[PDB]
Amino acid sequence: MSAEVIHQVEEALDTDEKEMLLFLCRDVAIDVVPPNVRDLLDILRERGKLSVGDLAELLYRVRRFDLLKRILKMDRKAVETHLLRNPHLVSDYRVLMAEIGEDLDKSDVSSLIFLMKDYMGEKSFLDLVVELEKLNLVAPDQLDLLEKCLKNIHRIDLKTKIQKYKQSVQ
Amino acid sequence: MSAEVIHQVEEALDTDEKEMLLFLCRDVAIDVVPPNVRDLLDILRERGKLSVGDLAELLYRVRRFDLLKRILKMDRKAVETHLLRNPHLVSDYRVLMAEIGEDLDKSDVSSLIFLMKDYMGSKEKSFLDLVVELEKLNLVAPDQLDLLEKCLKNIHRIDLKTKIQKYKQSV
Amino acid sequence: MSAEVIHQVEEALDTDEKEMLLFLCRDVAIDVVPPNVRDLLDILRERGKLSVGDLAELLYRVRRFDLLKRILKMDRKAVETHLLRNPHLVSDYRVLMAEIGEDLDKSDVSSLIFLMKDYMGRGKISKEKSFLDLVVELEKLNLVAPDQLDLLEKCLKNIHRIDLKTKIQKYKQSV
Amino acid sequence: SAEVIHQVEEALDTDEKEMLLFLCRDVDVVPPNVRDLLDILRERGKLSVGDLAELLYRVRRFDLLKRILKMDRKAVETHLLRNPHLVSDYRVLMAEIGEDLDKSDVSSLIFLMKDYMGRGKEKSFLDLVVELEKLNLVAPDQLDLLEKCLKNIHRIDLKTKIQKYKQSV
Amino acid sequence: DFSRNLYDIGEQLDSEDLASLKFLSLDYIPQRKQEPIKDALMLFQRLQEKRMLEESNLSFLKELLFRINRLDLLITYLNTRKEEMERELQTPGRAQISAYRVMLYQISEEVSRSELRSFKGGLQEEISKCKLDDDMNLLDIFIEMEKRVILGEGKLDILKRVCAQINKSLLKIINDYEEFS
Amino acid sequence: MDFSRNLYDIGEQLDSEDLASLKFLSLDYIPQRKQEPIKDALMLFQRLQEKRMLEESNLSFLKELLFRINRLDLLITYLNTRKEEMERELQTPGRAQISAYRVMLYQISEEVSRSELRSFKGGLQEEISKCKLDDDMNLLDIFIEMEKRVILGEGKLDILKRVCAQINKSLLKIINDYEEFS
Amino acid sequence: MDFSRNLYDIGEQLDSEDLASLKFLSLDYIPQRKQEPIKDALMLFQRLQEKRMLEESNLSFLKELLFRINRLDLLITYLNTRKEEMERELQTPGRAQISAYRVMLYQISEEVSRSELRSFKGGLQEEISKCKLDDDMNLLDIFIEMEKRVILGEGKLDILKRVCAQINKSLLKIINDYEEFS
Amino acid sequence: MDPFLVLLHSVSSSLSSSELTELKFLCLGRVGKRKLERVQSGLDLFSMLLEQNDLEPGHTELLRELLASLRRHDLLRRVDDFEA
Amino acid sequence: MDPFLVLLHSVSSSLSSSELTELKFLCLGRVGKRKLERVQSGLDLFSMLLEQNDLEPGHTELLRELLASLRRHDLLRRVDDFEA
Amino acid sequence: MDPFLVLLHSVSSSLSSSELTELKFLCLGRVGKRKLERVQSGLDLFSMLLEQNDLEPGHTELLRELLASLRRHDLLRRVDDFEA
Repeated sequence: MSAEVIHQVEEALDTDEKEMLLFLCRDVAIDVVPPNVRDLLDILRERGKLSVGDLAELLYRVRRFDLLKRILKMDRKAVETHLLRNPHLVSDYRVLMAEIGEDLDKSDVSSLIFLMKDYMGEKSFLDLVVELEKLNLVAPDQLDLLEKCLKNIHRIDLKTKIQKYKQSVQ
Repeated sequence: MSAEVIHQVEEALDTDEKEMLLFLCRDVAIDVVPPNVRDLLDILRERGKLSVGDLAELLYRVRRFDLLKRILKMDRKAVETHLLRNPHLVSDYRVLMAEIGEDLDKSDVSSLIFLMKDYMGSKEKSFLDLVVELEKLNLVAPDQLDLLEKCLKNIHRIDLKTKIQKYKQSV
Repeated sequence: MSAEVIHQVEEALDTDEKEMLLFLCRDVAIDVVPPNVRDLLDILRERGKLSVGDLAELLYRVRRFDLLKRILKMDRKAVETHLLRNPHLVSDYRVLMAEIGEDLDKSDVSSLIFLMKDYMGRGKISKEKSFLDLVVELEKLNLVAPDQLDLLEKCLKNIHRIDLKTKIQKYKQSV
Repeated sequence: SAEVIHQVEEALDTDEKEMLLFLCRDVDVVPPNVRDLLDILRERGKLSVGDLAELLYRVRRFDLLKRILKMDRKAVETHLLRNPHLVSDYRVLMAEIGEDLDKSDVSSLIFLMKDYMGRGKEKSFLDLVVELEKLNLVAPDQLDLLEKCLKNIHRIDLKTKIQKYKQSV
Repeated sequence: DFSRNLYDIGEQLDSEDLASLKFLSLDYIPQRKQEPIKDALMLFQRLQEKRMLEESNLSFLKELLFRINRLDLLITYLNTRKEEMERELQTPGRAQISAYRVMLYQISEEVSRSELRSFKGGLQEEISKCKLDDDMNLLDIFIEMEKRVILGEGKLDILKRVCAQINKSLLKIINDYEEFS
Repeated sequence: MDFSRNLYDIGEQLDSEDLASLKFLSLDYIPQRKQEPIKDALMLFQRLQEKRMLEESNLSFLKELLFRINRLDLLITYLNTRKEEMERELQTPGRAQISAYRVMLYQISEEVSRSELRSFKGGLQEEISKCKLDDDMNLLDIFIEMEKRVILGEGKLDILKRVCAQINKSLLKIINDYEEFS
Repeated sequence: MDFSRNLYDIGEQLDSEDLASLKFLSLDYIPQRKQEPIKDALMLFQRLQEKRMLEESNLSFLKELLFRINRLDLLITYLNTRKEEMERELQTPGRAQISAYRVMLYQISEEVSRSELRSFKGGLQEEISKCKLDDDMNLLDIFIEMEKRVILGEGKLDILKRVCAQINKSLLKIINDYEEFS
Repeated sequence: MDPFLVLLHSVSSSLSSSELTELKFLCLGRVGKRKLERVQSGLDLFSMLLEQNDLEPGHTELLRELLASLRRHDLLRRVDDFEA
Repeated sequence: MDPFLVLLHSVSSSLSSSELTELKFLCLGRVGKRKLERVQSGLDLFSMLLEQNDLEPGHTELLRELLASLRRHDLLRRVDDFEA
Repeated sequence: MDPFLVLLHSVSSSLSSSELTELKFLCLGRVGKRKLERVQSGLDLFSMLLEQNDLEPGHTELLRELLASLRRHDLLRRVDDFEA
């Protein structure tokens, strides 16, 4: 709504939170890719897509309820009801990717990198996902290359999440 | 009453106490998140909130009395009287959390995080980091202490529950 | 003199005596805290407070007389005369603390930290400690001082070790 | 055979790039990008598949030799005997020595060499040979200072390697 | 179909086996690149770099797994038997690992903790007190001896004398290795 | 009702020896690399939770594990299961998630005293010769070591029988009872 | 400072057997896992302090423990309590923080001879099945092992009655007195 | 106290095997059989009895009462001289 | 090679198990029970008593008093010959 | 020197545990208690003594009198024959 609110929001976040938000806003940033999160917020504001509900949605998707209550004077229930009523800006596929990436270990992601380096030509799971998307191998409609890869590393728990998402969308 | 005592304070304190100092000063600097201690002290000095009494109180909270006797040339009784008369900067909540985190050994924080994994998402993860993370989700606040008290009571640590209840009785 | 002798001394000391040397050198270099022996020796050399006599005195205090002959080509008589004719590099309080800490085994530091659990923290002493670390912790809390030793003497008497109490009495009578 | 340079350089590592730059230091501002070397060698006419193969064999990346240049170790070894003058053997010896020191050894070496060197800092062994060359004391003919400093940290096999190289030429 | 098998093989190697393989691969892996290695996957990738371990060529990994006396991985994943491995290693032209490393590793196996302390207590003249540390493994002592060119292929006098001072059994291994060589 | 609280209470009743026994029994479903840093029951419970073998809805594996180490107290204090129910459940084929080989080896380990242990260790030198002669090696560790060198396996039980017949006879009875299945 | 000195001096006068008896008497208030590292009375005192049952102004549990193991000189020397003063306090209901079951088991343990211990092992070996045939284990370990396998429960006492009747008679007298108490 | 301990040692030094067995049978009521099982000398029995506070330096009537069963008046006179 | 230390060693080398048990009981007043539990030879007991400063080379009345109870005249003779 | 070191190792390799703790007590004054606490073998104690250069090939009388106090004349004879 105002420049100082978004400036405070950008100042109060963390580098990992900034990177996660930048990845999560990839779908809406197809036309222009802001290198900085402040640039992304400015672009969203200039296009009118940065609203109170939208900002609440992004802040809720990064689990920062303290900033939600301290700035927007809103709680979890209100933003959840807004999500239920108002349409979601970002597809739940990105939310699933972020949730999966939040749980993998550094050794696990290194093993995943070693396994998947055959197809492709330090790196976090989000970097691997975006690089794979650049190579057009995993898409919001195809997830076998991820389900099988996750099952191969003996982390069968996230296969349940992937299949639950796949069943839910259809 | 100069600008070089700050550098000596930075030099003397090790990183283990510097983390506790950062946590204690976290609440007052509600809009800035400095990575180091020197920049935080500079920010406090520029804001004008930092003073000789404030620095003495901060160094007394960290329990480094030799610095008070050496740099500020002040005793513990004088600073205690100053605290009794001059209202304190850091709230009792932060020092209570620091005291709670001091007595929890490495074998209990793992049990606590295993218990609390259902509410959130031998690696060195101190209790201060865990309480900061819990504060991020708006679960532990100076008004809401039910979760921490219940968790401490459920892992066979009752004196800390007594401390929490005493703090609640104080207010 | 050069850095080669400092390196040779550094590589000839095990991890046990490194802590002893660090505790002994706290008085001389109090502005900053060095992590390892090499950094401490480099700082004292750069500041000019380190010389052949200082290193000889430190090696005499750490009770490693063989290294004096092997490296510095000096005997115990030379360092004794140097100490006699020159001011002490380390206060006698530090060497007294080191002497006390030499005679306390692992079965007594537990008793000490149990008796003095009220003054200091509980999670700090969970990790394996030695008497030197306990002295450092007490000195941080301004409980033990070069001119104040009643509490430590009483604590040593409580664990039924009369000889160390007599040693404290002797040192206090000396000053 | 012209745009494969990007493919070759994209499959390398940071320390590998540093070693490559040290090797190419024999041939001005140091170009972080290999394209300057490409242009210089193409203008000189020295650029060839054989030179790139020899460089890759020196940096021990045989997988890229087979994948990109479609050649094995035997082919590049045979081509080496044709004219092994792309890089001086002094550089090869220095790189081989630098590949045999861990973090503790390089830290001890820099601490020892700080005696008469100005306070310039985290760096590797290959980042100190350049400093000594700037001071111009490690000559390809005389290496007395390097051997004296290396003997103090108790590494005698490398001293024997230095002696063998010196007596060979 | 191939990388998954390598990952499976690398998921059943503990720290001790990793250290043993790291020591066994000293000639083909320089010391500097060895420090970052913290798991079997990194070592496998590094060996893949030097083109001595590919999908088609698996001899080096086979004999490396056979050397540390772990035949379970040989029979289960790599699908080979002990007898044919012995027959292949009998040929002098198919042993990538030199007999020096094998002999030193066997000596390391044959030494218990008390004999390890006996070794550590009889070489103060050679190795610095700092480098001993009273917790280093025997292989670290051997590589430290190799660094100071005290224990070479042609220089086995000090090892032989410390063996004769400590244990008679190790002398049997040393002298049969010498007789074979 | 708190699943995590129940798991923590179950894990607080297990000492180092029972932890080692639990680690050995479930060796099939967790590789040795992931099994090195396990120092308390909480880490093992988390590792089992990763592979979808232990959760709030499905407890069919924890009950079996607690039954096999004869810790029947926890089966009734926390999980509220009597011995007869577990016996009937294990009697029905297809619900035994642990092969009879591991439980047979564990029973042989339990049925050996200290003198029998040292006699077994001394007699083991016939075939595998000797790796290191420290007596600190428990029977489970020795069994794992022998399994690594394909000395002892599912179809290879001759060495175990040969060594056991020199010491006791009830072990032969256990081995024959196991062989009766085949 | 006085309280810490008193606790340390009390702990300095307890040998290994008394430490084992104290450890057994307080299984309810100390979990199995936290009890293994205990090697001296000081760690037990610290653990009791953590549970907030042994405080500067709350010394009832220490008096009860020192009275149960029949050490009265320590009671009169430091805590300044006589036998009758503690007996009157313990007689009234509601102030007993130790279950009558545990004290009954300990009283049975004190009144068993070595030959009676061997016969006790022989009598009930049908259930343990030679797992604990070693004769170096005292009666308390046997009782703990029987408690693990839900044989000797609070409401399940038939095995104990049968074995004690087979061995002697006074043990049955103590068991009957305990039953009459309930 | 030191005189009490030295007196107790002196009186325990003159005991015999039959006297020890008789004293054990007499004192079987106080303590359990296990506590009285491995005792091999009167000194060990006195050390055991010092725990139950029944034998104290202030009052030693139980000691003389126990010794009276052995018809050893010399020990009674010795302890009487001690307590004097 | 202190004369007092070697004398204490020689004295402790000539004791027996029963004498050691009697000495352990005798010194129960000063040394605690837990410390006395782990002793196995008189050398350890003498070393432990050296801490409380009651037994020192300057004054050796405690050793003479202890040896008087054991009625070992040879060891007392050695003790008094050491002083001269 | 190396012959001195091998002689020291050989003489340390033939000491019993009782003789080991006997030697540990016998050198109480020279070496602090903490260092003696972690000594497990005679060779380690010999190295600890050599650290203070009181024991060396140039002056080995201390080891001679130590072995004499140990009542092991064979080891003393071997040590005397070493320099011959």
